[PDB]
Amino acid sequence: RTEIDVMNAAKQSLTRYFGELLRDDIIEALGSVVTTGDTTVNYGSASAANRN
Amino acid sequence: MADFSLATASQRKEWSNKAHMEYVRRSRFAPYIRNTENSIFQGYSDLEKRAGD
Repeated sequence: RTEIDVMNAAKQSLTRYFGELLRDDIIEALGSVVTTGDTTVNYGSASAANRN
Repeated sequence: MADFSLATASQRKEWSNKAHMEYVRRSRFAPYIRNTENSIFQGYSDLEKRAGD
């Protein structure tokens, strides 16, 4: 029904998603919570006792 | 009989390789489907080219 190449538009937008996926992990790593000795829990999935 | 009497369950069979089909009766509209302008059922190959819906 179209003439535009959906294949090449889906391969370019797929290399460009794994670049946004990398700095979304560095922002999540900087806001981590270090409980006790290499135990880094993310801020959303941390309890009130892990933050204290 | 009391010659060499072979068993009822020991008699050979044979299965053929040539199979039959069912008749189809191809089409009664077949001499009337053309691509010209003076045909009853007219065909268009314009979407067989580049693109369309």
